[PDB]
Amino acid sequence: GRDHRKIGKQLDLYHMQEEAPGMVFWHNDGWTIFRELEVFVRSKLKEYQYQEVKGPFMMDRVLWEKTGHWDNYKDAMFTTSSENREYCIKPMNCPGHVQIFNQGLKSYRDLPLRMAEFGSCHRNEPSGALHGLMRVRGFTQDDAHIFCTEEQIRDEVNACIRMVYDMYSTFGFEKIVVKLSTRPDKRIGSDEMWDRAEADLAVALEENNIPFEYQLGEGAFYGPKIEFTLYDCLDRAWQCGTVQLDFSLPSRLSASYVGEDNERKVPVMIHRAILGSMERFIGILTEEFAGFFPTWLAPVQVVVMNITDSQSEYVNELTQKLQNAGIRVKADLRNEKIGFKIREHTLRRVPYMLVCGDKEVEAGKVAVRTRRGKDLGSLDVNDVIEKLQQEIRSRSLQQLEE
Amino acid sequence: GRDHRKIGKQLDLYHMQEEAPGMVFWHNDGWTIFRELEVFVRSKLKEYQYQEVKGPFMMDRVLWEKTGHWDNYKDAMFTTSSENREYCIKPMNCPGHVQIFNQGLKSYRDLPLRMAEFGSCHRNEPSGALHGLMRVRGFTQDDAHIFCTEEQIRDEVNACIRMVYDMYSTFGFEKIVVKLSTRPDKRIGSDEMWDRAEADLAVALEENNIPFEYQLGEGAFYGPKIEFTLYDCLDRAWQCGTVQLDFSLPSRLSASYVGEDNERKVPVMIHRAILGSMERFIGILTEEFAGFFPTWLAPVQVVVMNITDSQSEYVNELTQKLQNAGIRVKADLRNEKIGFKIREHTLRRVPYMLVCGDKEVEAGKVAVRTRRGKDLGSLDVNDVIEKLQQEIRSRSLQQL
Ligand SMILES: C[C@@H](O)[C@H](N)C(=O)NC/C=C/Cn1cnc2cc(Cl)c(Cl)cc2c1=O
Ligand SMILES: C[C@@H](O)[C@H](N)C(=O)NC/C=C/Cn1cnc2cc(Cl)c(Cl)cc2c1=O
Ligand SMILES: [Zn+2]
Ligand SMILES: [Zn+2]
Repeated sequence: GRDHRKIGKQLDLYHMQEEAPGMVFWHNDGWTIFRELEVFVRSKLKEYQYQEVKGPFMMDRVLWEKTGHWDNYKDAMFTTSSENREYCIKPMNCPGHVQIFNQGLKSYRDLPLRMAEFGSCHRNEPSGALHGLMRVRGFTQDDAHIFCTEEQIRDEVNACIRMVYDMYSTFGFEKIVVKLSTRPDKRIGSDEMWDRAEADLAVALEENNIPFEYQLGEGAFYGPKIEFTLYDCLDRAWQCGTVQLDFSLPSRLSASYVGEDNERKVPVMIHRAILGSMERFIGILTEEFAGFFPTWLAPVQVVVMNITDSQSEYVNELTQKLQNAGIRVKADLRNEKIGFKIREHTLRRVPYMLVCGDKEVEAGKVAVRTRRGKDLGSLDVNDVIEKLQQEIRSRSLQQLEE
Repeated sequence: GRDHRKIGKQLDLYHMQEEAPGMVFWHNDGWTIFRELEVFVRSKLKEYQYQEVKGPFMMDRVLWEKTGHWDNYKDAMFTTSSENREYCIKPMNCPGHVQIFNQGLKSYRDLPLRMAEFGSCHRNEPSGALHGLMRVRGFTQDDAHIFCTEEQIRDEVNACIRMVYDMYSTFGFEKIVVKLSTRPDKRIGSDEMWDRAEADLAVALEENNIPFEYQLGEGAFYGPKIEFTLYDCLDRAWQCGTVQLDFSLPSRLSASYVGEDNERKVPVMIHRAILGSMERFIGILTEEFAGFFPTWLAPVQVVVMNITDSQSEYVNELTQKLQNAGIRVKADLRNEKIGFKIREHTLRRVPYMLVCGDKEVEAGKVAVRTRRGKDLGSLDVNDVIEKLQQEIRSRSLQQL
């Protein structure tokens, strides 16, 4: 099946209740998936030279009123009060990043400054419109903001595009639809600015040999955007990625830097998220893989199991070796038949089941079965461990052969 | 001068702002410290056999009223509304952990069930009382809840005590004061429940030769507790650790399991946090070390630097090797005097400074100096990486 709500219950990943609508309770195994996704995103953040920060959950309404989103989005925002002051719970991470940017004098030498965050966002969405991990009130955005010059825009958008396709390919998503939203009727800035900004987005797509289409007049008042729609194995469309140019917010929040000519200048801001919601993405992945998460993401990667009582100590040593090797491993030493053990952990979607009979113990080997029902044979212990490690390190979609 | 505020500005760790009172903006380098501390706690969670979960930011006021905290703490709650329903932003993670516990049938064979979370908590406390990272509104608790039988309590308190002392030791905190809070006047349970509960805490401490003082009548209505206070290098007291028994919240939130005699039993809950608050602990550590974070915690562990342009490629190759070994490393190829470079990174409190002259390139070596002003001379490059790797992975307090 491919129902994330069904699979999430079956594999004990998460649940949701009426007491907290649209907000996920991550169980151990789901939180393990979440944390590995974070680790993966972080490796891309380091690769693409992003800083990672953390901003507070709430900020004064007075500050949010200055952003120029208040009039359009006030209904979708949670608020809470303290000592005659009203605070918004953050629906976005951008203003918080500007605050960090505003600490200390910034120079042209500091640009481009790429500031990322796994940002916990809350949006007061209608309860009737909520649906599992897909449509949620509380979520974690794989967010970042690039502060750069006008001249630097193309190269930074280019880097964002690459990062998008790079990340989607890891999960097996090759069919990507790209849409470029152009100038709306109500907008800020000159027409010549919009020409350059739109052109920067289009040229950046062309340089990566990406065909796209327009979304005419669908851009925000503060700049144009690119949206990336991935397609799952059922050919269903999921809009996840976004790259949004912004010639408004930095000026609104008093962001500036010292240029090369020694003059004060306002930086351009690029908003981008690739996965979108980490929660929604996990939901998509769950259905894409039908719960058969690639080994690097699997809550339990390996179960080591004995055929009879005879191999219990061998199982313990091999389990410890896998533990030392960094693998998420469990020993199944229960007084149960080998078929019963295999069926259970197959249903739990454990990538590998390492079976130990007499002939395995005697040879210093292990019999490797996959959750797809494949028998890869009896293999040397050290050799299996190094192959498992390589499958995990490279985040491979495929299991071992034989 | 060991002010965490000052050191936080100097090393670009964090700042705070009037628009968000008592809530931290973690900058790159400060967030790196935080994440390493998180990784350290996770290693202990694994060692001590804890699950890790994440609960939602807010829940219904109806649920929070059932916990029995509402009359005592309603003024300290942050509340927000949606569709004519009031939601509390969470001050604690316990009720959310019960919600997870209540999914699926539990038995005695599942106990003890230890459920940990890095829980983002908010408490609406007087803004005037706030100061730095020590007194905040928004914080991250190294929280956990142990669901167990009455017979399992004593063993689980033992493991909690061991976890406390183990973790404090890692940071060099050996002077620990312990206080056991006994039954208050306003309490639930028979006197006999409290005799057993207080004895469970007392004996656990007695068997570990930990001396403690009683705190008469300062216990919760739902059970007694142990609090752990550490002392920094200036001999200031920091109450950080807590172990709190609870014979109330599980019943109140409809928690149960199938016992060994085939009947519904309400589990005992143990609350425990060790560091207390991640933000405050980082505050304490920053002051304890005066910015000289042990290498495993340091935002930037190594800076590799040249004398002239001649050695640039060797520095970059050496930098790449250090990065592959899992070390937070930065290259410094600037046209500046060696005394200038070494000073800047000594001021930034970078543990190690790797200097590469012509002698070092030709010989396949590197000249190592510490921020403490110790010249270790020209050493073999592989030998250095291994010793740095060991220092980081063992989380040593001392340098070479
Ligand atoms: C990529 C990221 O940096 C960017 N801010 C982002 O979230 N883009 C995706 C969609 C952005 C569109 N959107 C959606 N809902 C919102 C709700 C509130 Cl209450 C506010 Cl104040 C703003 C928005 C908003 O702008
Ligand atoms: C160890 C951990 O699980 C435990 N909850 C904990 O935080 N212990 C420290 C003491 C915690 C005591 N305390 C403090 N402030 C609170 C504010 C609110 Cl709004 C509410 Cl509803 C409850 C409390 C509360 O009970
Ligand atoms: Zn943004
Ligand atoms: Zn608690």
